[PDB]
Amino acid sequence: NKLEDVVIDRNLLILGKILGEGEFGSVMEGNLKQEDGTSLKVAVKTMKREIEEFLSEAACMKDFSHPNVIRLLGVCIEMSSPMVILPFMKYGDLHTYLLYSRLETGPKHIPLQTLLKFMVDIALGMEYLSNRNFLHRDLAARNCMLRDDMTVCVADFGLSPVKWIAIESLADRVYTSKSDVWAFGVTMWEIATRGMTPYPGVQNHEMYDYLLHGHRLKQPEDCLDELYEIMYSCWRTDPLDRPTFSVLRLQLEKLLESLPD
Ligand SMILES: CC(C)n1cnc2/c(=N/c3cccc(Cl)c3)nc(NCCO)[nH]c21
Repeated sequence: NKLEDVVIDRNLLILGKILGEGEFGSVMEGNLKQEDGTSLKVAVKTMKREIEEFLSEAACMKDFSHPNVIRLLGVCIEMSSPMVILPFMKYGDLHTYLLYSRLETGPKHIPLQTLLKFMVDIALGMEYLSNRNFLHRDLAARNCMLRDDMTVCVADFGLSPVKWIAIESLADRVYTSKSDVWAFGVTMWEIATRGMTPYPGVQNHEMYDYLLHGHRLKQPEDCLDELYEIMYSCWRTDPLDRPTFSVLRLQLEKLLESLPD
């Protein structure tokens, strides 16, 4: 009964062209009409019956307030005869941006300093979420968006991927914010490599055993050992040994300082 204001009136909302389709749902561009009278550019995620439970998640998420975490604006429901509403991000997802940057006509070559900023942002977003005791469960560069001012924020959290999952979750189904810390390490690598799929040579079905024998992602070509140490700490076998997001965040910030201007 309480979280019912999270719901937005379907006619306040107008949908446009499709921006992508995964097996789950489809993401669309649209316009949301506001209190102002003004309209705001939004992105609309669709998915597919004990449903109340889902609504509470959106209610929770709506409470999130951090510049490095996306703000869910509300939800719509077209009656089964459910769509989440998020601010539109014109620069798109971080993964596709890294790839574009390796091409002419696309964004200039991202220098090291900017690659670190990217990671700091995500570290910060995850710091905040880890404090709220919120478990992400799908962190990857494809799920990090670029703001109009080139800030990175975290998106797609939860909503009900093998190469991003930590050993213990792969094995026992267990998942804690340390498992997210594992995903973050993989994400960092994605950025260091400017969009390589993790574990080249290793097929998905081999992943668990490849990790079980203590094998990790390899160090990228011209990567500082410091940066590599940091990402590697994210994948220590015991979750307890892995650093926390606030421990990580500060390491990246101090490293960024260490680099020339
Ligand atoms: C659902 C949330 C996270 N969201 C918010 N904005 C976007 C988004 N924006 C853009 C921006 C530039 C080009 C395109 Cl195709 C989509 N794209 C996507 N996805 C399309 C490519 O990954 N998702 C977006």
